[PDB]
Amino acid sequence: ALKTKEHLMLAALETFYRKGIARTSLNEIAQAAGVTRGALYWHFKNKEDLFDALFQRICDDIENCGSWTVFRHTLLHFFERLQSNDIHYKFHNILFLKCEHTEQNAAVIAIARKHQAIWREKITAVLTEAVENQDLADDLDKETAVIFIKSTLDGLIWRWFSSGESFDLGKTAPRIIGIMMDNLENHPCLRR
Amino acid sequence: LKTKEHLMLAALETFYRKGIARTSLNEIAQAAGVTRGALYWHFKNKEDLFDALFQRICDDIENCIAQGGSWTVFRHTLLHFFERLQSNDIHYKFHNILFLKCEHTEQNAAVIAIARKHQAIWREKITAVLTEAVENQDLADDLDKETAVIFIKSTLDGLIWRWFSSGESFDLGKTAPRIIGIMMDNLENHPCLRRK
Repeated sequence: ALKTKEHLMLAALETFYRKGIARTSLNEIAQAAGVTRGALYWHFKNKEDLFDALFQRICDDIENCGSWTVFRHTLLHFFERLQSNDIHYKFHNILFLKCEHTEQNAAVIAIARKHQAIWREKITAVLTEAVENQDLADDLDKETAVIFIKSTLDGLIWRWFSSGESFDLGKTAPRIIGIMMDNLENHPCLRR
Repeated sequence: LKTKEHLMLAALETFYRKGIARTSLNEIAQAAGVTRGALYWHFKNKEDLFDALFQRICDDIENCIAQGGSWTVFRHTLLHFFERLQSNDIHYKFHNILFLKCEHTEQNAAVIAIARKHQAIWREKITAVLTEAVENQDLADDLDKETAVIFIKSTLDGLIWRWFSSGESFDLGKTAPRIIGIMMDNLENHPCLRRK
């Protein structure tokens, strides 16, 4: 039963990746899945639900893989998987490059915003554990730190996709991550 | 030419409302209050209007950099970029369009090609700032210039993306100077940005 839901969302992933989210229709997804519109509707009422499910599959894969070191490993595995996992590659390609913030995509954008809030809470908890464990300074500005972490990671992703993958992500990401973590631990501009 | 600028801002406003892919030349002409023939005389297609907007953005930046040491000027230029991103409607709308309303589809392939040309321009300009800073001994002689440019663009693009994509939910005036100061400290001191 989970295989029928998976076939439809992967057909959605393929159509989104080719046409973008705004121009993708339910009929195209159903056609690409080789199913009827009614069969698609049985599992997913709309593009929002397909995109949201894609978000959950990405987050499930990440979570199914001390605390400050695990975070570092998680960031490194994330960028490796962007190069080796076709679903993670295409999903983030869609999110950053094929998902325009227009009124037409408002409900898809609302789903994306819900997942940004979730990443925010997960990073904030990582920082909290690192502070109590003395991996980070007691006067760390956690709010600025979260913005800093997300901006660093988003910049590398956006830059990699928008450049047409014109630089080696396997060599670049550990260096970007290493500088980021050094800044979080030591740079005074990230303190209250 | 004031007739050309009227057309470019009609394109900017329509791009900002509808996105680049869904905008048609007729809508731009209509919004500018001119005929399709009048528009085509100055701009053959959406790409060239987008290209002209890119140039106005670059002209604005260069006519302000024209106002000690080039490395300190670079700091000011970066700070001024994010300030006008928040205070100048043309710079706000254009970069909003670029990051959030310009999807990388086959339909937009020609627009994307224009953007790629201007990324190459920014890359060359950042490389020249880096070359000057090394020659002025503001940056180490063994700076990895290739990684540093990628590093600079990634830091700045990430902040812009984050600000727009979050719905401007944090204070850019207070956040960008911290980000810039850290970025420039890393370029000056961090060993990961060295060739060795």
